[PDB]
Amino acid sequence: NTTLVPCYKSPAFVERMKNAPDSYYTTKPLKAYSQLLCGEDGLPRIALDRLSLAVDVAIPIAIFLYTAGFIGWSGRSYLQAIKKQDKAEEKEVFIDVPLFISCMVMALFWPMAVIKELLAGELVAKDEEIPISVR
Amino acid sequence: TLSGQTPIFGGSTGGLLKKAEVEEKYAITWTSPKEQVFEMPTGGAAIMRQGQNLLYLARKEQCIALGGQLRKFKITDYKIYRIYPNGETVYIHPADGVFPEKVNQGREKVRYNDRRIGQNPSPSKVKFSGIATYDAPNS
Amino acid sequence: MTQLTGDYAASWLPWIMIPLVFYILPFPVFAILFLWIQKEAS
Amino acid sequence: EVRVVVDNDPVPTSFQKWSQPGHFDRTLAKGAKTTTWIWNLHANAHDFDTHTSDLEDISRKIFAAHFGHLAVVFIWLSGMYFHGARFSNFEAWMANPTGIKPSAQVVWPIFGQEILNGDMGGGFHGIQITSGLFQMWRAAGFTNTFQLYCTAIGGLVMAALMLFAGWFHYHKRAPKLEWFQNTQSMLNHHLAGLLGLGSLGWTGHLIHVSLPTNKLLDTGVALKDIPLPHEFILNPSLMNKLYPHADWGFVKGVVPFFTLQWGHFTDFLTFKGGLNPVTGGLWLTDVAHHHLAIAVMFIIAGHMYRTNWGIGHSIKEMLDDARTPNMLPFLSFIGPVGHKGLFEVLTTSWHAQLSINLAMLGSLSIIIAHHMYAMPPYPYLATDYGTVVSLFTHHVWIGGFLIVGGAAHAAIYMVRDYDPEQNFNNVLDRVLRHRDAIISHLAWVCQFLGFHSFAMYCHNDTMRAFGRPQDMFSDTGIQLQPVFAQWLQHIHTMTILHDPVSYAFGGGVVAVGGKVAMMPITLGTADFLIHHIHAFTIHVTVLVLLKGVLFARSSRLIPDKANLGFRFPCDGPGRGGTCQVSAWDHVFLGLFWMYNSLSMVIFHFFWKMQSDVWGTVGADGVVTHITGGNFATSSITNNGWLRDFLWAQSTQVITSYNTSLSAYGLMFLGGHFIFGFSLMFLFSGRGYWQELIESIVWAHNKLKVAPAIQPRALSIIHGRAVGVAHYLLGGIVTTWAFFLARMTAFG
Amino acid sequence: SHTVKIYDTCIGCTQCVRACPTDVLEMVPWDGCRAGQIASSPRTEDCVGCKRCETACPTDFLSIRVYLGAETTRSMGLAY
Amino acid sequence: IIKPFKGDPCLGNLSTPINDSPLAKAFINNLPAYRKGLTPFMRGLEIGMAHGYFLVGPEVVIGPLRESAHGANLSGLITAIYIAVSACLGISIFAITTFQGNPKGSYDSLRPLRTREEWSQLNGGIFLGAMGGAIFAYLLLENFDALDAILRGAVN
Amino acid sequence: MSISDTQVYIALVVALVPGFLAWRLATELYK
Amino acid sequence: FMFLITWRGYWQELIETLAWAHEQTPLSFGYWRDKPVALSIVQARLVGLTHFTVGYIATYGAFLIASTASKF
Ligand code: CLA
Ligand code: CLA
Ligand code: CLA
Ligand SMILES: CC1=C(C/C=C(\C)CCC[C@H](C)CCC[C@H](C)CCCC(C)C)C(=O)c2ccccc2C1=O
Ligand code: SF4
Ligand code: SF4
Ligand SMILES: [Ca+2]
Repeated sequence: NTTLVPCYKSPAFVERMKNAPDSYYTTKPLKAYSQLLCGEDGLPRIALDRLSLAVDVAIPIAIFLYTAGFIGWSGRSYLQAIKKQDKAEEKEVFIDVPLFISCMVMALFWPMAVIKELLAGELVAKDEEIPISVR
Repeated sequence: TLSGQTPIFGGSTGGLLKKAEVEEKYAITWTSPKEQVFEMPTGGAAIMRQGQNLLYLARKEQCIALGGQLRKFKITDYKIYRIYPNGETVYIHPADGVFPEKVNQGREKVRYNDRRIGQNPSPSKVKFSGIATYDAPNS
Repeated sequence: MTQLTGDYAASWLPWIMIPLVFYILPFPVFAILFLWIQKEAS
Repeated sequence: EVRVVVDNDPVPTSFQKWSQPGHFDRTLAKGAKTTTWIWNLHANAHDFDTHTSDLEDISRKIFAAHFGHLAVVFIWLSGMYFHGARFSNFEAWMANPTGIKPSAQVVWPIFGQEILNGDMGGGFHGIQITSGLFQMWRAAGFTNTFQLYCTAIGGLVMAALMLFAGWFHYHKRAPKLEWFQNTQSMLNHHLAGLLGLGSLGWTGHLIHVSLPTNKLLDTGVALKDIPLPHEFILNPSLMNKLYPHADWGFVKGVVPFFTLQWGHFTDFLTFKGGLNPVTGGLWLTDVAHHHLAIAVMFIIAGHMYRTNWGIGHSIKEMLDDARTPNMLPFLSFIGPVGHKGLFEVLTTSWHAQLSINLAMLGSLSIIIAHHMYAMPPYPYLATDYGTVVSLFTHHVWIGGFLIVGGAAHAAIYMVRDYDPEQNFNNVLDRVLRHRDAIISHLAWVCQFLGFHSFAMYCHNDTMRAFGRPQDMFSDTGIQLQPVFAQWLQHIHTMTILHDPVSYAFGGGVVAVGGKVAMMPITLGTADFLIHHIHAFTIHVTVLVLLKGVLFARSSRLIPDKANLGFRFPCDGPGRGGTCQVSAWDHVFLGLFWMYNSLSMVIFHFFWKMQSDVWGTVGADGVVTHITGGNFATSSITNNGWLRDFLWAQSTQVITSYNTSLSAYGLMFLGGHFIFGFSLMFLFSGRGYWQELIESIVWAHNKLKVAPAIQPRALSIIHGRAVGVAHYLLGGIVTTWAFFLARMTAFG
Repeated sequence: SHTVKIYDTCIGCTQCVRACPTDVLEMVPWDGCRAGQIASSPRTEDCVGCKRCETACPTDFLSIRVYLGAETTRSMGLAY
Repeated sequence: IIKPFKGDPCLGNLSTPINDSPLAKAFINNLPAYRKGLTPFMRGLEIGMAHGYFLVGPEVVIGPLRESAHGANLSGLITAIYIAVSACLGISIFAITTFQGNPKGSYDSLRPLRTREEWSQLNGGIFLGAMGGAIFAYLLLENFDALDAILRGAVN
Repeated sequence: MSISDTQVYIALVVALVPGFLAWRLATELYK
Repeated sequence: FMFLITWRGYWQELIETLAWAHEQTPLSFGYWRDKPVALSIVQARLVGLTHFTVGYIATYGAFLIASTASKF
């Protein structure tokens, strides 16, 4: 809808493909930028449309936010593993890698494991068991 | 009053100033069974004598930093005075003869609140009043 | 020009008011403002 | 007796203590309660004087840690010779040392960073190095990259040799305390055996490798015709067309040295005293003669002190005889004790020795920087303008960090190793007994010079803005000439042997080809005013650091300061406030003042060289300098330093995008980050930050992801140490990226 | 002339009295501890304000405070 | 040798060759600030005249009026009027404000002017001193071309 | 057409009325 | 930055030294009515924020004025 013409018929992007070097950085990644929306200066913008970029914007969400909550869930399930062993003061410096990998492959299916603790009420700690200040 | 021989000190620069002549001046007095050398609180090093020693200092923190040094020379008999310029020597440390670390009787609970520290009143309790919130005569 | 003039009315008045309030009067003023800062109560 | 004593196997060799970090301090070995244990493990790992108490077990840790350090220099020294071997254009540079730029350290083809591989001349794509390694290997006689490669191999087997000798002298044969305490015998083998046999070994390399090779390289033998350096000793007829006044035989050519007919050596041991007008460096006959007079003077002076054969001097008797029955009568004020009890200071404590060895190695590295620009020692060094400035700027910064370290350990000595027993009324007691007269007159001459060097830059800045250029301290207005420094430039050119040593003083313009190597550096009012900026900033750097050495024991504020420690934040908010009263926080404040002092030394250098020394010579004789006489007229206002130096000479680092100087434009802007980032730690305090972790710890205790290593804000000392480690990092890398983008855009 | 108040969470470990550089605090007898002691501050005119008694108190949210008030010539440590 | 200050090792000074010499003690204790047997007006009259005389110096040769000759000596005198009015203002302001119950301590050397009638007399000396000296060095500078001649015999 | 020479002197005596009344307020607020 | 990087007890040991050299010198007839101390902790945070602010405004209020009234 906007003035973000695709880079196929943008009259300022074809000069970036006209005089350019070759090696690996300005030939194959430049013809892959051709299906991207670009303004009046030939630079590929990132707009948010309804359906033409519905999943084109949702791959950087769903790919990142899975392995954002994969680092976070394997770090949460490791700190909870070493506190039931009653040795958490010394297991945080010397990382017990047979358990941290065991708590990593338990976090590979973390979206269907967080909601098993939300409906069971075990994700959050209740407010009368958390240290606070004089308030 | 006070008396004693000064230690062998070759003069310093961190010693007394015009405050010691005009406002107040302190004097520590100990006795030594040895001709040993100690570090001055005014910078340097001095040799204390074998009789009664006497050293004029400028403020009370210099005497007890020196008094904490003589207690490592196993000399625990020092008396600290406070000399007003009219000549009035009061005797301030140790006041009762006993050191303030170990307990003696007859001493008073002075500046003592009979509450926990966390239950001091709010500063809006004492608004436009003379007292502060840590004086607070309730509990 | 090579001189500070004034086309405005009473152009002699910055000639005396700029030396007055900036280097002639303030050392009297800093004297009076020092005699009540360091004034003793009895 | 000066005998050797060792200890047979004092320390076991096992990985049992590698599994227990913090074993050296007793409070660190008991566990990691908070995250302050993380930082205290690295702030105390080399404090060997607090791990143990005895000097016999400390000094074995010192001796074995020098070996592991020497094995780290040899890794880096084998990385400079290996990068000149495999990843350089040392072949193309040695053939043509004018058109081809010195380069090592090529960049990998990933992430588009091969734009840093600019054209170095001759089809080589790399980064123009400014370290002077290429000009130094030519002076050593390197010709092919095989000789560089088997120097890098020979240093890796010298790193494993020095690393084996640190394991051997801590775990197998560790010496005893009376082996470390004969410092008279140590000075005999370091003067004569290390500095005397090192400059006797090197003058044997110069006349046998460097003097034949650099003679044939000036005739342009183009690296086929030149012989390998063993062919000047195996074939002694080859070094007879060169230097014919000698004989050059295995036994027949040495005998002029023993029969004292030293006129046979006068063609390759000269006293010319000038720059080689084909290369720009000093004559290598003049350098090879110089090391021979240094090796004689050091091997002689290594027989001064008395070891076990009776004869010699003893420092114990020379120090204890400087009392005051025997002095000059105008310096007879230093005590009837004198400095008895001072040989016991520099033998029974390593911090007393480190404070002299750092201030001497710091002041040596600035003397070195001032001599390698005025008397350039290497062939084609002086015309590589990116190398002249990056070797002055390097050794000034290196040699100014070590000065602040010489004043840090002169304050760790007072807090820890100072003894009023052995120092009664000696030359060190009498300094602490008047330390309010040292600091009163130092804090006046810092104040006298701040008005008479900086406020004369604010007088010129106001007269230039007023339109009164006849009222300011110019060469055209009120002249302030360096009368006593223009006179020493007159002395050092009227005492010439026949060639004018150091063209910086006067006479001659060395203009070896294309650019100009050395020119007279004349001194006007702009050089009077800037040498008092240096005199002002050195004195405040002294005043900050000397106040931390004298007032490390006690003060009038805190008279028991030596019991609180060397590295403590404060003594509470009493007495009005006593923050930064320690001796550590005068090293911390003297690091900013070292920075401000040395960044004006390298800015005085970088602008006086461009305007009054460097440039290009045409076909008539006039020189067009890089900025063109700009220092004389515009370096007297600090709007001129802002406009004509910082704004006008950063047009090469600002407009350095899309080009081969692209990383210098990023390090310039990455430098400004770390400076402004430093001000978070310097300006704020940890009670805001500890009270901010508590609201963030809550959001982890809520989601049950709280740690047991309890998150604490950094210490007061640790928050000040990371605010000066970033100021002195992002303030240096923004000057490194500006000195090098400006000069590697020219050459 | 600061204000050193002392609260009843004391345990009588005498650590604030050994840490005071100016002899402001001293131990008086009491009934609410095993040592039978509590600190008192009779020489609060000698309070230099440095809060070194506060770093030595081992009770959680410490039983002694220094309230920095109207500072004078001996509560600021001026030898001149 | 450096002994303690007047025999007291507890005092914060040293009896050094600069402050306790025979020479530099007989020079400092004979300067008009410390000379024995002077009224405080004659102290200030001699202190002032030595100061008005030199303070017209640094403005008639490197001042803003140095290019001329008759106007140069005016801007050097006008400087030393303003330096010595505002300094003799500051010591009437000093004696009003420090003599109120603490006469430099009623209980001592290097400051022997502790009375407020010995300081109001001093302020009258430094005013008339530093402006007799400022005029004597003004009349010797506007008459310099006539004083070069009588010190060279050019007046026969 | 700027203001006259007298209108400057008229303004200087009118502004003595909030110059003296500023002194009555600054001392009734008891400095 | 002097009031923000350097803190109070660097300067109290330095004013303690310049007040020594004033009492022990001749011909200096002044004497402080009230004793010179290094100014307090929460004061130099304000004294060093006043200069930070004024130097933020004198620099940008002279760049915004002079880079617009010259190149319009
Ligand atoms: C408060 C507003 C204000 C401000 C900022 C100024 C500013 C200035 N005036 Mg002024 N002036 C004012 C009001 C003001 N005027 C009014 C109302 C009158 C009519 C009486 C005048 C009449 C006047 C004359 C005749 C002259 C100036 C001049 C000047 C300039 C230099 C100052 C000086 O030497 O003269 C001294 C100032 C006065 C004699 C009068 C100022 C007092 C006014 C009435 C009130 C200001 C006090 C203020 C409220 C204090 C609060 C601030 C405090 C809390 C810090 C300066 C730019 C000089 C000039 O033209 O420069 C080229 C000049 O000679 N003014
Ligand atoms: C006074 C001593 C002295 C001086 C002036 C020089 C000078 C020089 N050396 Mg060197 N050298 C020396 C001692 C010295 N050396 C010693 C003792 C050794 C053995 C450890 C060496 C081993 C050596 C090697 C391997 C090489 C050189 C090279 C060079 C040239 C390079 C530039 C440079 O070093 O910066 C200038 C240096 C200084 C200004 C001082 C250096 C520090 C010395 C040790 C100070 C000694 C203290 C001295 C007694 C006190 C005098 C005060 C003075 C420092 C101001 C240059 C002409 C290079 C070369 O051959 O060029 C062609 C080279 O590759 N030297
Ligand atoms: C540009 C900012 C700046 C300025 C102006 C100063 C100024 C000063 N510093 Mg400082 N410092 C700074 C930044 C600055 N610093 C920073 C960023 C740090 C961070 C680490 C420090 C840390 C530091 C330390 C640790 C020390 C100083 C000291 C000093 C004093 C040096 C004595 C002197 O030079 O006399 C000359 C005065 C000047 C150079 C200031 C400029 C004078 C102007 C141009 C003249 C003013 C004209 C006129 C009088 C104005 C009056 C007009 C009227 C209307 C009011 C001096 C006042 C040292 C000291 O105490 O000295 C004894 C001291 O030890 N500084
Ligand atoms: C920001 C700031 C802090 C807070 C500083 C902190 C919290 C240090 C930040 C370092 C972080 C926490 C590094 C930790 C890295 C972790 C180990 C995670 C890495 C794990 C991966 C590598 C897997 C202070 O404590 C402080 C104290 C005094 C004056 C100023 C300041 C100050 O400015
Ligand atoms: S304040 Fe501290 S030292 Fe005093 S009684 Fe309480 S716990 Fe013990
Ligand atoms: S403030 Fe200082 S002197 Fe006062 S009670 Fe606390 S530690 Fe003692
Ligand atoms: Ca002029």
